[PDB]
Amino acid sequence: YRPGTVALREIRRYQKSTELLIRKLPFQRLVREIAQDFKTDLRFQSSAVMALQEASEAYLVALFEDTNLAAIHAKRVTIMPKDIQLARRIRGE
Amino acid sequence: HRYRPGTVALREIRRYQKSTELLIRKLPFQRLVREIAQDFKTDLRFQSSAVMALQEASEAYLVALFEDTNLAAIHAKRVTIMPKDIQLARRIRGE
Amino acid sequence: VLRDNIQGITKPAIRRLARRGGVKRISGLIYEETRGVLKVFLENVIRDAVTYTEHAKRKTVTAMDVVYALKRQGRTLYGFGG
Amino acid sequence: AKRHRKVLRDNIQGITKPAIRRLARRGGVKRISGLIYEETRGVLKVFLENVIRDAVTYTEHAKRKTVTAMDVVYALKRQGRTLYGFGG
Amino acid sequence: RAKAKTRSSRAGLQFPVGRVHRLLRKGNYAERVGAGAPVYLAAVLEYLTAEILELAGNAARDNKKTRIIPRHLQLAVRNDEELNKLLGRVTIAQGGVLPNIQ
Amino acid sequence: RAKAKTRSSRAGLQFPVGRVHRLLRKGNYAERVGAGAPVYLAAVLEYLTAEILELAGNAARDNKKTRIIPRHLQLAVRNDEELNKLLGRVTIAQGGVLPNIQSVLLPK
Amino acid sequence: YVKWGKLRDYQVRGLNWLISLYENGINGILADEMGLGKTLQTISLLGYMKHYRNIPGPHMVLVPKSTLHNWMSEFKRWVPTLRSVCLIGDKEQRAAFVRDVLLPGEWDVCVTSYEMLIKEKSVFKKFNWRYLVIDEAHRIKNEKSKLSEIVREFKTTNRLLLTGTPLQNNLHELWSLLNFLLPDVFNSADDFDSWFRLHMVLRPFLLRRIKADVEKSLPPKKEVKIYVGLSKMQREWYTRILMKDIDILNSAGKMDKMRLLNILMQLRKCCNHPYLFDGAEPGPPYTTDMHLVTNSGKMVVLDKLLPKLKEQGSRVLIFSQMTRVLDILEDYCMWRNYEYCRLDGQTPHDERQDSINAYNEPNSTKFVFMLSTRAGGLGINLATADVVILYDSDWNPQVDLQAMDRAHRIGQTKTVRVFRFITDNTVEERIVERAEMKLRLDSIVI
Amino acid sequence: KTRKESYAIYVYKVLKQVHPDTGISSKAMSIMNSFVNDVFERIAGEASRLAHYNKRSTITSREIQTAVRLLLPGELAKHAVSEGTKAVTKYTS
Amino acid sequence: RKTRKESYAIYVYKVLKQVHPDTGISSKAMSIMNSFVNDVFERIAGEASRLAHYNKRSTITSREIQTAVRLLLPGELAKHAVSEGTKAVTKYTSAK
DNA sequence: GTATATATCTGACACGTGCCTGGAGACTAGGGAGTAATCCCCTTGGCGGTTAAAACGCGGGGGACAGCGCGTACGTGCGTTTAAGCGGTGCTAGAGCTGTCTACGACCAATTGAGCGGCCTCGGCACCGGGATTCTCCAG
DNA sequence: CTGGAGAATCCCGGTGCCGAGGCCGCTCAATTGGTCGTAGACAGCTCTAGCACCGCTTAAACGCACGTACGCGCTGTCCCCCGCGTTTTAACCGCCAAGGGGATTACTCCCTAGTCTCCAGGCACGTGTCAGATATATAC
Ligand SMILES: Nc1ncnc2c1ncn2[C@@H]1O[C@H](COP(=O)(O)OP(=O)(O)O)[C@@H](O)[C@H]1O
Ligand SMILES: [Mg+2]
Repeated sequence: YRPGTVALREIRRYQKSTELLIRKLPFQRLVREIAQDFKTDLRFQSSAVMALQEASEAYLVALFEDTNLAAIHAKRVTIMPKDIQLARRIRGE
Repeated sequence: HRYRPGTVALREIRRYQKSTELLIRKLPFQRLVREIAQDFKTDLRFQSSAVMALQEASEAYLVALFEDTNLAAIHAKRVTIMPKDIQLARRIRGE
Repeated sequence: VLRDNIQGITKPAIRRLARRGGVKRISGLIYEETRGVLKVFLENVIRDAVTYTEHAKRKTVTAMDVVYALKRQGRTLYGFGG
Repeated sequence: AKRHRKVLRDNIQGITKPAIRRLARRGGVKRISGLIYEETRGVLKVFLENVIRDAVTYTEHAKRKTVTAMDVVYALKRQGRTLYGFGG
Repeated sequence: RAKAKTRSSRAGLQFPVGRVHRLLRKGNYAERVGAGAPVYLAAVLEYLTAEILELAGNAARDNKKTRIIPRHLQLAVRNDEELNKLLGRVTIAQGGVLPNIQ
Repeated sequence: RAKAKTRSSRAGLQFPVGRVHRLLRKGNYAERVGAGAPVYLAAVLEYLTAEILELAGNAARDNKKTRIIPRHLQLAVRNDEELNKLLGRVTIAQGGVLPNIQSVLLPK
Repeated sequence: YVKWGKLRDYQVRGLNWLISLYENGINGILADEMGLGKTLQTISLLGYMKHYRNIPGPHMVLVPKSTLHNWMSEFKRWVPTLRSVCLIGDKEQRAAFVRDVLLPGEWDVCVTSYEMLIKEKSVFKKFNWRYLVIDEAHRIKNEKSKLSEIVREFKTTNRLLLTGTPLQNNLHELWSLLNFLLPDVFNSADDFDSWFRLHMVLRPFLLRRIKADVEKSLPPKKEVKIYVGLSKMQREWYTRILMKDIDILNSAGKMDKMRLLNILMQLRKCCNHPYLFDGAEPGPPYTTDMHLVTNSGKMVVLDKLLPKLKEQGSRVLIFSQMTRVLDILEDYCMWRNYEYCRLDGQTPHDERQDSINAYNEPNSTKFVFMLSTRAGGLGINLATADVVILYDSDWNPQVDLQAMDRAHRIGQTKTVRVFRFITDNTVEERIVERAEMKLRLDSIVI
Repeated sequence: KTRKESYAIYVYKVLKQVHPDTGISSKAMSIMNSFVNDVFERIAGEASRLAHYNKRSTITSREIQTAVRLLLPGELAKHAVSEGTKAVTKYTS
Repeated sequence: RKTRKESYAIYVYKVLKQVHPDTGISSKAMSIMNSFVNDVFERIAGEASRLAHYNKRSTITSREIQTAVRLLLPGELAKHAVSEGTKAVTKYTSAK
């Protein structure tokens, strides 16, 4: 298939599905490291890490929409680090 | 004599970025506010400071939107603001 | 009944607001676009400011009615008795 | 050596490039630059720091050692990130 | 004493007037609560409940399902211009993204 | 009856402890309110007040003027990262914009 | 019918008990001491049915993954007449065996690991089975384990469990095994319990026979305990673990702090070796050849291998409960240049049997075997060796007894020596004490 | 040994008036309980503030009507006010 | 007849004179300081109220205010503030 | 002519059971609330005056924008190695409940001083009109 | 490249002014004291679920190489702002009038909270069958 033919096919699949896209063990290990710096030896509910993963993946998907409109405004189809930075600046964060 | 295109634009930026005056003229804005109010209720009267509170809030909003709009045009490698730059800024803000 | 005063927001006054915002050069169609943006903002603030006055059973819009309307929309304003 | 066949990455690296590409595909991104994987990790880490710090403040106030689902939901709500489904 | 009738039955509503009154009395909103305040509020919450479930049930039907699931709810909220303004800052779990490619 | 000593004098504060307690009691924040709560809150309100007025006073002396005015307050809040994070959604009346041009726009 | 060798008298006696149960309509569990040749007795049972009662219906043998090549060999050698088929493989290979072998009905015995069953329970459910024999039946001691249920579903005329260790933890477990066999005779756990009487309930359905009475010729085993003291790196680490101030962070950051939610585990990883804990090993280069022996008290005492390699060829085993320990032992052995072998649960099936055999050869160069108690301490047979060192101790005492019996089995003619590294004044002492308390209830009943 | 109140039975009684044939999942019913809790807290927060600004001790239906008008978008507000006023008239009869 | 209106102005002045003795403040800058004190009072009191409801307690206390301050204020401002408030309660409880 | 479409199990929903604690009855309590009426702050247009601001027009050079060519980087799929994911097993940290007992806060009445508005005025600094560099630009 | 001219704010010193700090008087909320009753700290107990090892299987990610979509530097292009001056209109300032309606206080009497008592909606509980989630054989 040509460059970008499979890229559109993936966009359609993932937009239809409602599943979590990051792996669960690799993400749980990151939540627990960040926390140890605030307080030590905490334990965690199994549902609390899933609330963090849902909230994280919702935040990143929404930021990738604003990044793609800031890329198309500059007449490109490729997203770049500067487009993420303009989106985060206009949102005030 | 003649200064060059854009030289007086810089003096105007500096002069208005030093002062704290209101820039829109007061009486014309008072007529605009009242006209809008008739769509919601007839024969409203108004405190004089309620119109000044509306003007202070309105000029603060427009100045801040023009800053976000300017960033977008520089991002697109231009120096002139365009209607699509106001539309991008409002859309990314969530308005 | 008042006629259209949105043309009373002049081209020179919109340009001074763009200058305080750091804008060096401006396209001609910004003015028509800016007047609609201002009108939509004022319609949202005045609508709520009047809902408050009506609840209070008063005919006069007060500075506090405006300050409460702005506070709801995430636009705190210091200076007017807040 | 047998003592050392396995080697460990940092925990940020667990968010893999394949994992970021799918998120951008759900967001409707067609082509993506190479430097975005480094940039995206930096951005998520700042998001997790701000949510977790508060979720732990709530836990300490309640005098508990376990972070609950409600501690996370209240922290997201206080920042304008309301979440439905996990109670409250 | 006479046999009990629920205040929701008197108002002609399915949501609970009694629970709503207790919630308001114990939530520290005002030092007093009126008698019509719980009835007006229960009517509004049931109306808003019905507006979402009507759109969600249509989305389940177009998808050939009998059972409403979290995806159907997202589709309903995000395709309605008033519900998406009411709910513009909430995240629904297991709620997908409306399909859109520029 | 012994001679009265206002609660702010007992805690060593300039802001009013007694008024803060009334405002909390009548403001629908809780069924009850403890006696150490108005003392803690009055101390924090006075610290945050002194934090602003210190930098405002310095902005007034930098402008060579003896009275603080509403612009001096804007120049203080905006030039400090934490006060600008605390007051990030606030408009101050008669407050100018900090002086600033993007370097792309300056002459060669 | 048996061909390769005659049976021992006890083994003949066993089949008589077994065949009575089929006639009786009861099922039961045979429980000779471990390594007494139960496998052969079962192969004979499946051949009685083909030769005398003429039932060739499909039967099932569930065996641990390690024992799959032994199970197969045994059937062929002793009773070549029965035909057998065995399942193991990836998804593709598994399907082909179903399509070209299992479904054509050209076989009378299926033998498969407990794992390949859960993976393909359906094809198994279709058939109707005559006998279901499960070797090593402690895998279904919990009433609710996934496998315990799937096993119960399949249709079956008669059932036999073979377990060396009837008792593992508490009576509820015994009820669980009794239910799968005689659901009618044991409707509920509560009933079995409370009513409790030793031997009376057990006699009809259980047959136990200890090696000492049946095989007098066997040399009796030696029990020894080596208490040890901690090295110095260990004394520091052990202390800092308890104090929760290990600090230690690879990526600078002022050393951060380690997370120690579960403390008993951390202290045990160090009582074995401090090298396990990251950053304790000295330096980026590593490769110091002698620091290992001296940095761990249990490894200092392991210099005993050198006397034994020279002290004739009394071969030794060094079992363990953690993989990392086994790693060290492998790099150390390489420095001394001894001859060694190692199994693990990570290793592939084909390799396992090879390494049981090279070592079991009559005159092999190999001297030490390193084997994880879970993966290799159940069901394999390794009789050539004569000494046992257990690097670590286990909570359940039966996990330990079994690893000790890999060597002591029929064919052993030299005393089996047992030696356990324990640390004298630490929580390791508690773990050992605890395992002993559980055995007391069992007491090796006759 | 501890009960947990929720709106679930009320959401189901309304569901069957709107769509007699359909059912609903447990995940979806948990989102529906969260919606009712969020909307309740919004309307009661504006009512409370309104009373305070006007110096009143009581929350009445007139404050809840105004809170609904401040919170809901225009087409929902006009219908929600119609449903509230119909209920209060019927209740008073 | 004409009713009184309360404000923070006399405390704001007394704190200015402690910080910069010779300086003053115009009436508009006073209106802005009076607005600031009321905004920050309402933010702290709203967070302190919720935290008690979450944990099912009916009393607001210095501990709930301390947590509210750590949630609302930026990082360094929070540290100094917390010290000022705990100092004031230590002095007050020595003299109640 | 092959991928649904026939075909087949199975945890999740939906039923009803038993159970128990918030909703509902029906009076007394005493304040908030509503409505009358009064007063006089502050609002709405009157005019004229006359500065400053907005408006118009249009010379001229800045930036917006299309196109070309160039070149390295992102996407593709291969085989490969990796460890997510799932079962099993051990254990005991610490959420949760109930129980008991006593420091705390709200309340009352009474009391008297910080803080309110009113009336005041000499000094901060807006404003005008004098000269100072010093921004920028252009034709030598 | 750069001297020169000539419009830009920029200091400087005088002139007047109603803003800000002072005080007065006296108002009405903070103070103290005593009392009441119940929020919440303590200890104890139970037992759910969180944390640590292994084992098992095979989706998944790893790195490799291949090749061409599209990133982005120059150029030419010729339109639309900028800035100037002009004329023009409507802003500002001040002055003075009528009367809407914010505000006060006063009166009266409907409203809701309180208490105790009571019995039916709603809680969790344990089954069951089906909606869906793929298995099972067809079918053309
Ligand atoms: N009758 C016999 N004659 C010779 N060797 C035997 C006999 N019975 C058993 N063995 C050998 O002794 C060992 C018994 O171990 P195994 O069959 O695995 O019994 P278990 O299952 O009880 O461990 C086997 O290796 C087998 O080769
Ligand atoms: Mg065996």
